[PDB]
Amino acid sequence: PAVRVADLLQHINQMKTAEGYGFKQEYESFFRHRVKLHPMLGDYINANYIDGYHRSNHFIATQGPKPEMVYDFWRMVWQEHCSSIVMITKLVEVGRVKCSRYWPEDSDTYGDIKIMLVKTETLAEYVVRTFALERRGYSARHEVRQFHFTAWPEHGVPYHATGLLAFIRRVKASTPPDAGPIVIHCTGRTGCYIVLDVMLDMAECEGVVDIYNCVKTLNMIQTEEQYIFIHDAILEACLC
Repeated sequence: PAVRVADLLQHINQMKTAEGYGFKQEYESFFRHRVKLHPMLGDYINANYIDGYHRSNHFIATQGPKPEMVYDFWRMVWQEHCSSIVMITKLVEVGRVKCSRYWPEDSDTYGDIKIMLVKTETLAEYVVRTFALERRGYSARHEVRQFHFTAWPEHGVPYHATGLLAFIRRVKASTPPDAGPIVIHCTGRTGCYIVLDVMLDMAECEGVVDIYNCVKTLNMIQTEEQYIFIHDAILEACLC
């Protein structure tokens, strides 16, 4: 069953009784949608649609493009008319490469797509990069914004949800309703973002959240600590 927002704190504390048994049990209980691209003259990148609260195919989730998949990534962004990309990692976390840079520092061409970085907006916890894409044979630029969350701890969840919730609301505010899917890419962080984005809409519209069934439909949540964090984040968002 779904949980009333006004009962969410009761629910969490019940789920914490008996040394957190409720979360542990519910988490452990967990254990066609491919984005089509036309092949070109010459595998292609594996990406899947995920439904949102208000619309089908609200997200495309992909394992962040390896260097050989960078062109297919930008082709997909182009084909799908995606204007918001979400990334929830540093490129390097504690000296280990986690994502390879798939975007130009100024300008570059990937296959038949020319990409220009036209703005960088840097904040304490995230960066917004604006790109213009030009494609051979096409007369107009396609604009894409990358929302890059940099504040996620390398060792686990954020201690406070405040910053990630601010980031999620920025992406929500910046993505116009006629947009294509939000491409979320490059651990379980992607699943947390997806579940929060959907549940924040559900709480606003219905006054209820159904995290369990949202995660079960679901990129999967990698830790019990992440499963708990999703509840703590919705709790913080549901104040006032």
